[PDB]
Amino acid sequence: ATKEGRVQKYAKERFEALGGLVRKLSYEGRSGAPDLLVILPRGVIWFVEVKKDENTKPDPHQLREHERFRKRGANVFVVGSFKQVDKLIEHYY
Amino acid sequence: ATKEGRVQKYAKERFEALGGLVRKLSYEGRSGAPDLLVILPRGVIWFVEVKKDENTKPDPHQLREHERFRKRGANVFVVGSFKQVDKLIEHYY
Repeated sequence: ATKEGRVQKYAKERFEALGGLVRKLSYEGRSGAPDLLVILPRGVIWFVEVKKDENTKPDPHQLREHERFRKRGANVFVVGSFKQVDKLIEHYY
Repeated sequence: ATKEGRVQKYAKERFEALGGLVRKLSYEGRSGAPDLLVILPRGVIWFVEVKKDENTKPDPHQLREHERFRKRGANVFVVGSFKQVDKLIEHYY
């Protein structure tokens, strides 16, 4: 697809293999929502932003939105390659 | 505003008074997302659907989506009056 699209599809497949529900998120009347909402068993909720490669940072409005979430304790992760998806699961799940 | 709009605004204000971040949610290319994502301190995540009155049930696609979330342990609540917002906070927070 697109590079970003391929990483997103892999992530979706890995999370669904763990029993997770994956949704593509957007906000009504606001930008900056994380690309994926991931609902994993036992009430684990992850918000995952997907980028095209490991050197691509999220844009400024995205970064401020991730920090608003994390200040309150929410799980927000950024991945930009298949390896990063694999490390996220290994280390955080 | 609309009845549903007034309850939604009250809910937003009550959650923001607890330190919460409130967002109006939508999905890309899918319907049925809960009306509100609420991120409360200490990583508490609530999805809240708001209706115009206490007798209005969510539509069928919404109900199936709430159950997909709750099967995995997520917090999904439906409120349709100011009193229900108040009871939700009293009982669940």
